[PDB]
Amino acid sequence: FMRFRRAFGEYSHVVAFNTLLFLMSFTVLCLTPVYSFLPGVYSVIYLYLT
Amino acid sequence: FMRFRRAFGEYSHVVAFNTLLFLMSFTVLCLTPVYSFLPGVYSVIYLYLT
Repeated sequence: FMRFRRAFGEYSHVVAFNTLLFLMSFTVLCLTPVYSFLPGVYSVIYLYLT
Repeated sequence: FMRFRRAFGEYSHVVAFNTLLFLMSFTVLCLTPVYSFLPGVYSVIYLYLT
């Protein structure tokens, strides 16, 4: 993490959060066609969390 | 963008807008031969925006 903060300057805070959100959404999308509940409730959870 | 901000010192802000306006004017000049409306209205909009 110390090595990571050396690059990307001030924008590392934005980059890390964007990557984390993309990775969180990717797992849900990959797990979508087994539990059909996820596309509905996950959108509400994301809206509340944002 | 971080790499660009590493160089050019304080004048990166001046360089960026100067390049963007030049690109916009180049696009407008390229669209001139078919759309004859552009030279007047675009100049007026540019004067308003400046």
